[PDB]
Amino acid sequence: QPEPDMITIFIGTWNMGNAPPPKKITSWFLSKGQGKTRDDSADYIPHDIYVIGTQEDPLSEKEWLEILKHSLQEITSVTFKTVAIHTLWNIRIVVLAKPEHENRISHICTDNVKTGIANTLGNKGAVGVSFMFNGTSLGFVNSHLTSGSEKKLRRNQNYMNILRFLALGDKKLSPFNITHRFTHLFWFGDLNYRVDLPTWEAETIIQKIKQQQYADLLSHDQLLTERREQKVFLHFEEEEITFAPTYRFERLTRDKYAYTKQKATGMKYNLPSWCDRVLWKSYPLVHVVCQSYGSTSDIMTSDHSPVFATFEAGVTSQFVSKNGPGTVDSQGQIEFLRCYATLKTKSQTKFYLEFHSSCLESFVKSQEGENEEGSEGELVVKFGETLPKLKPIISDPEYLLDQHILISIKSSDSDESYGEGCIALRLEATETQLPIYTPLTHHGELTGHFQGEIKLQTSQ
Ligand SMILES: CC(=O)N1CCN(c2ccc(Cl)cc2)CC1
Repeated sequence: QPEPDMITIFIGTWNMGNAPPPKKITSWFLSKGQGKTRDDSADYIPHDIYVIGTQEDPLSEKEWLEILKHSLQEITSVTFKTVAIHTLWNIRIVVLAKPEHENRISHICTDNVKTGIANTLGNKGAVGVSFMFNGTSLGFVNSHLTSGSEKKLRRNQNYMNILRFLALGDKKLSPFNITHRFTHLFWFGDLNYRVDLPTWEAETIIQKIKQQQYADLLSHDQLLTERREQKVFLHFEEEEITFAPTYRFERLTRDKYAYTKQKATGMKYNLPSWCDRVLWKSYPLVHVVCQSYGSTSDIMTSDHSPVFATFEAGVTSQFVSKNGPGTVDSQGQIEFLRCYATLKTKSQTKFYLEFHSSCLESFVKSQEGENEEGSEGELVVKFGETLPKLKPIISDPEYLLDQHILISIKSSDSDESYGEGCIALRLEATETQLPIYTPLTHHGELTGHFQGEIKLQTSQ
C-alpha cells in the first residue's frame, strides 16, 4: 500500500450558542450551504482528517463524540478513529481520522491557553492539537476570542497570547512558537471580528446581505483590515469569503439577523459579522489548496451558522535510508553564502543563528555575525560565508528537496531569539548558488529579514 503524497482535511468551526445541535448536521461535514461548497459527486468520499472546533459547546465530550462519529458514519460508511479531544470551558477541538491512518499518526499533543486577566479571565481562549502524519507535522488551533465590535485590539492581544503560550509540536524547536512548528497550521474558531460600520447602517447591511453583495461589507471586516495593517495573523492565508455573515441570527430560522441592543447583549449592537473563520499557514512551497469555504444554511440551533473549510495538503513519507536516520549521509550538504539578517531592534548585542530541521541530527549554532549599520537606521548582521555546512541525515533528493530549515537569530548576551523564519529546500537547482529569503518574526510580529544564497548538494 503506497504512502499518500496528498491528504484532505476538513476544518469545522461552530459557536453552538450553549444549545444542543439539531438531529442532522451532515450538511456541515459535506461543505453544503453558502460560499465555496464541495461538489455533490464527492459526498461519499471521506476526508482523511476531520478537525471540529466548537465554542459555547454545552455538550459533554462523550455526547459530542457520539454525534460526530455517527454523522460521519452516516455520510461515508466509515467509523472514524478519535485522534484527540481537548476542552477548555466551552471551547472544544475534536480530531477524527480514517482508520487506515491510525499507524501514520504519532506525537499527538493537546494544549489550551486562557486569555484575559481577572475580569477578562474566565471564558475566552484556545484549544489545540498537533501530531505527525508520516513525515508531515500538522497543528490545529480553535480559538474563541474577545466579543464586541469595539474590542478588535483585545482580539489581536488574545491572538498573540495564544501563539506565544500554546505548547504544541516538537518542544526541541524551543525558539519557535506554533507559527513555525508545523508543515501546515490551521487556525479557526469564533475569532469575533466584526463588520465595522455605523449602527444606523444595520438595515442597509441586511439589505446588502439579502442581495449577496458582500464587497462593501468585507471592506469593513475587522479581521481583513487588521491583517492588511499587519496587526494580526501575519503570514496567514484565508480563502475569499463568498457566504453571508454567520452572526448574529435569530435561532430556529436563518431569515433574520438579531442585531439590536438588548440586556442580554450588555446593551451592545451585534451588526451582521463574519465572526467564524478558518485561516492557515503552511511552510513555503508546500502544496495546500482550499477546496471549500462556506457556511451551512440548515443548522439553526445557534445564533451562529457553522463554517466549513476543506484543504488538499501535501504530506511526505517517513523516509529511511542505509545511512540516516541514525547517522549523516556524506553525499548531502546545505551551504549558505553572502547571508545577512536585517533586524528592527534598536539594541546593540552580538547575534548568532540557530538552524533547526528534522533533516539534521540536531540543531546547529553558527559563529556570531558582524553587525553593521544599514543606510536607513537598521541593524544588519553579516554572516558572509562564515555559516556552517549543514549535514543532512539523508541525501536522497526525493527526501531533501521536501525539507525546511527553521532559522532563529539569537542574542549572544541573552540567548533570546530576536526573530524566526523558515527556508524551503524545494530549490530550482542543486549544486547551484540560489537566492533564499524569509521574513523574521518574534511573538508573530515582523522583527526583520534573512536573505542570502543557498547551495544544496544531494546524491543526484
Ligand atoms: C500509546 C497510546 O496510547 N496512544 C494514544 C493515541 N494514539 C492514536 C494514534 C492514532 C490515532 Cl488515529 C488515534 C490514536 C497513539 C498513542
